[PDB]
Amino acid sequence: PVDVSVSIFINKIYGVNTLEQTYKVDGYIVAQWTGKPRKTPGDKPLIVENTQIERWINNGLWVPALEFINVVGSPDTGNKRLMLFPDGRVIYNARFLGSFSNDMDFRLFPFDRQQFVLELEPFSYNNQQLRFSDIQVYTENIDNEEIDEWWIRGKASTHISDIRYDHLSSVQPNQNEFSRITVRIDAVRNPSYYLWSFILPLGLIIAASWSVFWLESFSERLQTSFTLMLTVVAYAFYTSNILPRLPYTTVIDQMIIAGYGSIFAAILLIIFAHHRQANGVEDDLLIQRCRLAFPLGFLAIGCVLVI
Amino acid sequence: PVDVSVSIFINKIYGVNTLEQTYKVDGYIVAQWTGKPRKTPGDKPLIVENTQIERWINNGLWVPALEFINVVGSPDTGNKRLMLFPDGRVIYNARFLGSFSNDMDFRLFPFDRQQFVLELEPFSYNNQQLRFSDIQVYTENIDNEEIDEWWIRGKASTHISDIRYDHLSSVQPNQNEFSRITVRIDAVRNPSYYLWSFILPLGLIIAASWSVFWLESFSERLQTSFTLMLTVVAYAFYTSNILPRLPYTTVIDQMIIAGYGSIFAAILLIIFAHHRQANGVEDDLLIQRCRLAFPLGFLAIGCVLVI
Amino acid sequence: PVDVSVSIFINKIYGVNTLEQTYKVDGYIVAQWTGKPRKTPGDKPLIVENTQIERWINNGLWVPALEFINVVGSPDTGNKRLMLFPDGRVIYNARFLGSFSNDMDFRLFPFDRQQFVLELEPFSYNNQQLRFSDIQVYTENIDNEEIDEWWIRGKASTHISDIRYDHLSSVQPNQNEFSRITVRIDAVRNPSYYLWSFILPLGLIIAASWSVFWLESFSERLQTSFTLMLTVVAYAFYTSNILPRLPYTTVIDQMIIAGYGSIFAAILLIIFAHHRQANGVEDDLLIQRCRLAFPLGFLAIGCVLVI
Amino acid sequence: PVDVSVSIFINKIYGVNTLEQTYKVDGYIVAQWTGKPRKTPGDKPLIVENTQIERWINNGLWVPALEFINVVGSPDTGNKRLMLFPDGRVIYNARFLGSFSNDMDFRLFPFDRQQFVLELEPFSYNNQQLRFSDIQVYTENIDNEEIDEWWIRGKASTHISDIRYDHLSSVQPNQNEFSRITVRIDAVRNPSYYLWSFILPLGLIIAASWSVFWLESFSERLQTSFTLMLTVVAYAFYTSNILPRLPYTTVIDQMIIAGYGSIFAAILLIIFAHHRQANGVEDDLLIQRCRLAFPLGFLAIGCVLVI
Amino acid sequence: PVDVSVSIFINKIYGVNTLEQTYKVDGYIVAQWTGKPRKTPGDKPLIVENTQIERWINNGLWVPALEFINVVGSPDTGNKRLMLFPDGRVIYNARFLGSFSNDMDFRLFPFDRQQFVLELEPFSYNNQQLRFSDIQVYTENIDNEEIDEWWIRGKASTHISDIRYDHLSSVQPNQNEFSRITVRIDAVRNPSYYLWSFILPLGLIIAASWSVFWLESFSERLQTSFTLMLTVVAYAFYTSNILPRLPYTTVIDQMIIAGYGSIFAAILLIIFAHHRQANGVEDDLLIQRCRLAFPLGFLAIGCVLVI
Ligand SMILES: CCCCCCCC/C=C/CCCCCCCC(=O)O[C@H](COC(=O)CCCCCCCCCCCCCCC)COP(=O)(O)OC[C@@H](O)CO
Ligand SMILES: CCCCCCCC/C=C/CCCCCCCC(=O)O[C@H](COC(=O)CCCCCCCCCCCCCCC)COP(=O)(O)OC[C@@H](O)CO
Ligand SMILES: CCCCCCCC/C=C/CCCCCCCC(=O)O[C@H](COC(=O)CCCCCCCCCCCCCCC)COP(=O)(O)OC[C@@H](O)CO
Ligand SMILES: CCCCCCCC/C=C/CCCCCCCC(=O)O[C@H](COC(=O)CCCCCCCCCCCCCCC)COP(=O)(O)OC[C@@H](O)CO
Ligand SMILES: CCCCCCCC/C=C/CCCCCCCC(=O)O[C@H](COC(=O)CCCCCCCCCCCCCCC)COP(=O)(O)OC[C@@H](O)CO
Repeated sequence: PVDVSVSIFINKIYGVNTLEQTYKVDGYIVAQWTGKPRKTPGDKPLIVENTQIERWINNGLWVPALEFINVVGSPDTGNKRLMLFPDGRVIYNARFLGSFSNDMDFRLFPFDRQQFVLELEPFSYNNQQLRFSDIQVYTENIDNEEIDEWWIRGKASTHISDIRYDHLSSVQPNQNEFSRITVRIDAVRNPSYYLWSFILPLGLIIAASWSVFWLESFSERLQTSFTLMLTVVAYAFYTSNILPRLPYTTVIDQMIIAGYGSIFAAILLIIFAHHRQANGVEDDLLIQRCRLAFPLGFLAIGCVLVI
Repeated sequence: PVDVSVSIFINKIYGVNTLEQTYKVDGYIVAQWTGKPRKTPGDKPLIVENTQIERWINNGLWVPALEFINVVGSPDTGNKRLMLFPDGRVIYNARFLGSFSNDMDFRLFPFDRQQFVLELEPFSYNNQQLRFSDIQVYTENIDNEEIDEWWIRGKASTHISDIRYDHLSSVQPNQNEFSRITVRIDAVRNPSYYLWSFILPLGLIIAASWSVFWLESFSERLQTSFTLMLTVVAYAFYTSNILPRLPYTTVIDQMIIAGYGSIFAAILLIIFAHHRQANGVEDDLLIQRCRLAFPLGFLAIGCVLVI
Repeated sequence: PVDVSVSIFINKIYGVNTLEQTYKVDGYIVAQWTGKPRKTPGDKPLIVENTQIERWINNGLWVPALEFINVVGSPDTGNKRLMLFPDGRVIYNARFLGSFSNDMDFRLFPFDRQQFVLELEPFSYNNQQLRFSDIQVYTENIDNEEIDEWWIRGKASTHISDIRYDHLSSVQPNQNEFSRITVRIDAVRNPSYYLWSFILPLGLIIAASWSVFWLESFSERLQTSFTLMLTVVAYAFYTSNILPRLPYTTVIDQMIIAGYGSIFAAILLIIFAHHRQANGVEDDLLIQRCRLAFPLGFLAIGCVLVI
Repeated sequence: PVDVSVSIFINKIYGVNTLEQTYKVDGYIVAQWTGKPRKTPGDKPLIVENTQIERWINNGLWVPALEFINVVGSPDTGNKRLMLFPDGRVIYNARFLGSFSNDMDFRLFPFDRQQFVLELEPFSYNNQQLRFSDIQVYTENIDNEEIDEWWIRGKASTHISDIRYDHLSSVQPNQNEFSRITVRIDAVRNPSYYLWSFILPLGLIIAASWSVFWLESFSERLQTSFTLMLTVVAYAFYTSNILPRLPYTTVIDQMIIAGYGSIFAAILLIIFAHHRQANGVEDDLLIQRCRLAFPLGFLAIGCVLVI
Repeated sequence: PVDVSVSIFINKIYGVNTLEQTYKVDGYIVAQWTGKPRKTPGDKPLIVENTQIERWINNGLWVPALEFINVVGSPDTGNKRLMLFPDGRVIYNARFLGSFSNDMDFRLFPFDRQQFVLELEPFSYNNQQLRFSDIQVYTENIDNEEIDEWWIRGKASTHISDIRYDHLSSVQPNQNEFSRITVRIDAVRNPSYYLWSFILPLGLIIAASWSVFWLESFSERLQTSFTLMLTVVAYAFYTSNILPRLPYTTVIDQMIIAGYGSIFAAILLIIFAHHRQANGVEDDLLIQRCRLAFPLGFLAIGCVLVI
């Protein structure tokens, strides 16, 4: 098996689209192997640019096709270059733009922590014909940066493994195992914009919802409660386009559902207070003094939603 | 007829867009047949990569064109590979990305159950010239997964049939029947996000709409009813972009229309109560005690909308 | 002139985008003519697949280029095939996806009735060099179906005509007339979703707007009228993205403008009733008994907006 | 210099996107020049279709490349054709689809008046090597039509000029002047949809805002004013997506800002009336009789915003 | 090293998309170097158009590939041209459309000031094989213009530097340094549309929020405060799509958060005034005379948010 030595240079990560869990990676890939010696013009390496490589592949040069496994579409290959040396070794350099995809887990949404994965694999040659020796990843352009809201933490992890395929088992009986390269980059979401735009106003709205019990008139309490319900419905719409649509419940989601529960609890409490009159002559003191109990225990419910 | 043996490997299903009823499938297809024996370099199979196959087709190699019938556009074919054996058999491997389309029936919308269909067919050769022997489908990467809200249930069904075409009947009189492969995957929608985001708030709003009859003042009842109508109109907008636009009525749709009916029924009931005065001195007791009847029977109406 | 015999097979119509009045047609086109006899391998017809046809056109085969006149962009030609017979006749089969455009008249918008038109024409050869003999259209896959909200009614009309061009009159003096094929399919919009989503709620809102005159307090009437105006403004936004923007007035549009007129008429009537006091001691009876006149005549206005 | 005689045929103008000030033009271009005489098959002109022209350019035929200067992207060239005559003259016909751009001035927005410009220029040859003799424009398909809201008024103006370039001055010292063709089409916006959808409701809302002074209770006046402010905010959102975002102020914009000013003026006037009590015993007569002054002078302000 | 002399002509800058911080640049690039002398037809320079250059590169002409480093995608290269002179020098002219990206800092958002950067670099040749002599930038078409809201101030800065690469250090040990060209254009945002559309209405809403203390009834103050909170929530939605989502706080953002704080402060102040009764018989004078203190100090807070 011929030993290819990959080197990936990440130029920028951008376009992190949490709705579909894709992200666009731009960069360069440099593969390098050693073949039979050849005669080049002079004693110097020869550079073959894009759309000329095909004239060399037709004449019989061995250039393998490396593909990105987790790409959504096909990578927008820009320029490509092939450097041939007189001593025998070949270097294939190419520029890629891709929309890669990874399994993101938005369980802790504003305080999220994901990782961006590049998976690279030969398309045709198993590990008895092509083996990856090593990979370096030069992620120096995005070492400690803030792309839009993602801090790129630490270095980039690399790994070389062997993936066994089964749809090729009938056509390649006992040799259907392919060498694979994985590159992982840890990114932490910046929670500031959500903190001052989606959590502080919801906290103020929920506290104001608690503040309806200071009224001494029942009808005004009902109309006020419905106005607050309308405002919470406005935030129900206003948070819909932020993140995709998942079985479980995020942090902003808990605040929205807690706001709905607070509005409904206040409405039912004032209805029950209006119905609390046994003979219609008794007034209410203890159930309208929930201005200390209804907030505080609610905060404990918030603790249950946090931990 | 030459016997082709297809094998499809589904890599991921994603981008399930219910508005247009398309879905994107990414994967590999491996066709395989047997031709005349040939002399290859050594005693080993020969691999011909992408953009080299054309040099072999020009010289006279028989490679059929398989097409996907239910595709919206053209499949984004990435790499492709052709393995030729000395014993005679040929293997064509290719990678596809496609936006396929199927007839979806959103009658039970949050609790939906659809299936994703791949239909594959030769473009030029009828079943007297090309016949599909079998198909295996290796859907192991998405066996029991949750792509975004779709559980992929069970294995993948496969079928081989013969489709007879009529626009080719004048050009191919008695042989216009094409062999076809169908692949079906059963998927069940995950109803959780709609359950806690589109059904619980509508239930609370409808119950609060029932709660307007506890007021003892007519004008406040009217103004409260109009505020509730405004909130239900907000959810009328808020549910518009979820699913496409169909003649029949889904589950969230029934809740919205039931909310409109509840608001209008309450308005007409309080107007009729205000008009119920025969001489202007009589008050109302029985028609304002609908706080047990107006909810409960409405729930029975909900049963009619469920079953 | 050589006699081409076209046959079009419509596979599906979808993506009917009323904002730009385009629609996507997917299908196959089969042209067929007769040339000089030739020697094929054996006594059997010869099939030339895509990207091989060019080797036959370079050697001198006559294949005309048929274009779609009313296409927005260029048709996404998928596979194409060329069948050559020993007796002499040639058959060109191709698969197209196109975004076609037609002049749509949304005067009766929910109860609309449009037709989808395909116009096909040789690009280079006038009717002294290429003449269309006939066209069959095999629209059997969409014969009586419901694509999203369009019932496809009846069969597909076909027509063959001659279109005379003037920009080619200086370069082709007396022969600048091109044979053309037109295919028309009649489609009727399904009005159900608009009926239960855009007309019933507007009717309820307008009737509730009529219901403000039962109040006996002037200030509450004004505040109620402004709340109803806010709701009608919400539907003014909610109907904006449904259909494009036209000089005339559709059916939902009339309901929106009628709602605005009802709100303003009620406001002016209650202002005039408050000003109706000649000396400030007289009350109002007849002008507040418009609860029978203000609805009913409004319905007559609706008749004027219908017929 | 060789004399090219261009002839442009506009097929349709559509997709007029005022946000980016682009518009899509579809049509045909027919260039024509005279070269050396040649021998064609027979005594008849020879037609060379698309993807065959390259075989003639490789052998040495002179075909110039005409480009569109003001295009956003690259023109979607469909079919192209080359007619060669035995007497010597060559005719190049091509079909284009382009997204052209022009400097639009939306100062009078619903009653707008723009013009659509096509600029055509040789890419390589200056006017000492290629000169445009004349241009005809056959805009007969869109002569007096209504595309969506644009009336195409009159004929199409044409012009031939010489544009001098400076980045080519170092590489072409005294000959860097290129012949250019300009085509201008005058279009007038159809103001009807904005008239009945964005000006009549704003007029009704502003007049209703004037109508708050008829109330005799201060708190109800304040709450009514805030409800009207909420409605005007709804139209502030509802008008945002219509036209792009410009330093100056359009007609609908003036109505929105005037509505804000009316709400704030009414609020400040009722606050000042409540504070107008010198000793707390005096009531207000003259400042609450602004029901004739506050509308009328406002209309004069509208005149200032019109002229 | 061969000395290339680049000259860039910016035709238009448009599509400045602040959400992703890209901008589209359209223009021409003219590279020029000197090679060995050659024999051309006549004594005149020879022009080689697009799709003909490849026939010259195959025969052995040295044309380097210049790439744009900061491009999002691949530049839409339109026409390209190659002028070869008998004295020996070669001129490569090309037309580009690109979506370039730069690091934008929206700290002072309506009064912003960014710069647009073009970075150009050879793809294959280091500065021992290709060196940039100089660059001129002819930005005369956008010298002092207003594209949509960006004034292009002054001339265009140019710079030539050497960038050292590390992923090429293992394949090119001591020569991995590439010559680079940078072009910077200073642009200032036009703040007018935000001034009259996003700051004046927020100022009026905040001042009206201050105006709630003139009421003498507690329940009406609460309901009024909640209505104002609903309006501020409407502007919270209405400002979301203007600029991307950043850790820090812009100018409109400060106004929105200040509005929320004003609503909550007024609610807490009126609750504390209602609770201020020591025995329930005392009224409030000083804490309701904050109509001079609550605005004025708030303005000082605004100063803290400005400076
Ligand atoms: C003082 C009185 C208080 C008034 C009460 C006010 C009302 C307040 C809200 C109450 C309901 C609480 C619902 C909150 C939902 C909490 C959210 C939640 O449960 O999380 C997910 C389920 O979500 C969901 O099904 C959403 C469930 C919501 C559906 C509501 C059903 C509850 C019954 C309600 C009937 C009416 C009330 C009856 C009272 C008499 C589980 O994700 P899981 O980790 O498994 O990963 C998924 C896996 O697929 C990952 O691959
Ligand atoms: C106490 C008093 C109560 C107050 C009443 C409050 C008001 C409450 C709403 C009432 C109307 C109910 C409408 C609900 C509509 C239910 C939805 C429905 O019917 O389903 C679809 C029809 O939808 C539709 O046409 C929608 C129909 C709605 C149009 C409204 C017409 C009803 C008349 C209304 C005139 C005014 C009232 C008059 C009262 C005096 C049938 O799909 P189908 O399976 O065939 O597959 C289609 C096929 O093409 C698949 O290929
Ligand atoms: C009890 C008192 C009642 C209160 C009144 C309440 C208010 C209620 C609304 C009233 C205005 C009615 C406007 C309704 C507009 C009806 C819609 C309409 O007229 O249709 C189109 C014109 O639209 C339009 O210009 C829209 C016109 C609306 C502009 C408003 C101008 C009317 C004057 C208003 C000044 C203020 C009132 C003054 C009262 C003192 C004609 O398309 P047409 O077939 O030609 O094909 C086009 C061709 O280009 C196809 O190629
Ligand atoms: C009875 C009391 C009445 C209450 C008052 C109610 C409030 C009512 C509104 C008032 C403000 C009026 C603003 C209306 C703005 C009018 C719109 C306008 O002026 O047009 C553009 C400027 O826009 C703009 O800067 C918008 C300017 C608006 C910014 C507001 C500043 C005014 C000060 C406000 C401070 C608070 C008030 C203080 C009162 C004590 C000029 O384009 P120009 O042709 O140059 O081409 C551009 C070139 O770049 C083309 O290439
Ligand atoms: C009379 C009584 C008055 C009532 C009070 C009314 C309420 C009014 C609002 C108050 C909170 C103020 C928050 C305003 C936030 C100001 C905005 C701000 O601080 O700027 C950014 C932080 O944003 C942010 O974290 C947003 C922070 C907001 C989160 C809120 C936490 C504050 C605690 C609140 C708990 C409840 C109150 C408790 C009172 C008892 C810093 O960017 P920085 O330059 O570093 O570059 C980033 C780097 O990554 C660039 O690469």
